[PDB]
Amino acid sequence: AGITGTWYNQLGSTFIVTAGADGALTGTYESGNAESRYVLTGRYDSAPATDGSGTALGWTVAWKNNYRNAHSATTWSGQYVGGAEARINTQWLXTSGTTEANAWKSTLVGHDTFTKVKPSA
Amino acid sequence: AGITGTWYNQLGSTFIVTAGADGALTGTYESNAESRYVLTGRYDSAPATDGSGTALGWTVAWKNNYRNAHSATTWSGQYVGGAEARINTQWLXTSGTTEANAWKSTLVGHDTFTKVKP
Amino acid sequence: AEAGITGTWYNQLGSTFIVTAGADGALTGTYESVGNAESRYVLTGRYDSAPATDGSGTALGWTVAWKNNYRNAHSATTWSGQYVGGAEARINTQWLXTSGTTEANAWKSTLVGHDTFTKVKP
Amino acid sequence: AGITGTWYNQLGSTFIVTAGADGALTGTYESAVGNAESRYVLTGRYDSAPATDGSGTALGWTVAWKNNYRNAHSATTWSGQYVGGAEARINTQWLXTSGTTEANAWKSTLVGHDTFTKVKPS
Repeated sequence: AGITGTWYNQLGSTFIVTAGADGALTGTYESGNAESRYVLTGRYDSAPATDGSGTALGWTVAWKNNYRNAHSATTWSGQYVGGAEARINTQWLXTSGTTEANAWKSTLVGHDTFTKVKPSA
Repeated sequence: AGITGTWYNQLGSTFIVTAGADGALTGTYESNAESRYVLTGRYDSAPATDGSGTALGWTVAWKNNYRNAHSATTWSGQYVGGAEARINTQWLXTSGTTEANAWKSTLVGHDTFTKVKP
Repeated sequence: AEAGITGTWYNQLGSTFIVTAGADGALTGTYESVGNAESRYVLTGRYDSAPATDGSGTALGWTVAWKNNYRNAHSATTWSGQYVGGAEARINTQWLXTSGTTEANAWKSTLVGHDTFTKVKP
Repeated sequence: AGITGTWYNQLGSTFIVTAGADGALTGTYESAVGNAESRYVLTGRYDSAPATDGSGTALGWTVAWKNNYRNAHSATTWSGQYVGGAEARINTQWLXTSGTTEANAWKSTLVGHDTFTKVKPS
């Protein structure tokens, strides 16, 4: 509950997601041209605690579509926090395909927060 | 592609995955049915053939019909083919927390998977 | 030349740290969760003392081991980040906290997160 | 021995460290990869009174990648623990942040993991 919808991060990328009754996340991630749209899939806790805790979840986008392939994939891990203004707070890992000699620089890390409203600025 | 099949991490877990032609990863992660969980993810279905690995990632939410830890792990990494084939990953586990505890919500670590047991 | 880093920084959760940025690249100071002694710990780290002039941030990092004369949590946090100058100067960081664990519990030894520090006590 | 000594990671970097009585780590880091040549200063902290229940010893340190030869405008922190034994090891995860503009801040930080032994691998 509450997860399905369109979400926007602080840099205005758009995460359109559906949360299925089974725990599945499915949808699209973009930033508005078709060439910038990618499939996403993930999982979320479909029976969260009832004590005030958020709902754990995660998803992946591989950065290949019909138009572009960056040979890389990002995973977001986080929790949905419901209520007045719902947010999803995440930290993410992007791994690029590398040779073994370059594997030490394969993975970037950062954090994104998503709300159902587009950001200002 | 080389990803579909059974993989083992270095600490007794088994990752059973099918890599679909559409770039999907689907499968299960275990350890016994009480210890088994659905996973889903995505991978680069057209990687480079220049010696670079194949990027990928997937998620397990730690709920099944028996147990629920109210947490989810994501793995981000690359498959490296060859005679000693491996999937090398870094992972983040986020637990559901209150706002006050959100600073201790996420563990980070790494896992290497191989096609034969440890 | 002024690095702009020396002084008192606050995150959005209470915590305060007081740092000196030495001419040799050193960061030295204290980190405190209110300001009582039992909440104060030694900080040490390093920063780039000749950053780029193209508008990029100044890379830096520091460590606090969570032991003082009063308490010992058997853990240490590192913050890795960059200072961004201006009227609203900020240090944006990602941090890792590692707790000492047995080998069996080593998978749950390290937490990760992010914090942003400003010069304005919130 | 303990933490003080010369350690090597899996990629052949050399970490020369002294663990002081007061919890200080000091020494030099020499990296086999990246925009890096010769030694760089490191400083950090460690738990100088660890648990006696078989846990490892929490520690962390930072290198800013500027020395008299090269400046990569970046810094790495390592957070981890020392695990004594027959083959003593320091297991860490690390974050490198590069100075970036605001537009590029999303790609400022790499993450990885290093394990160090007192014996050098090939």
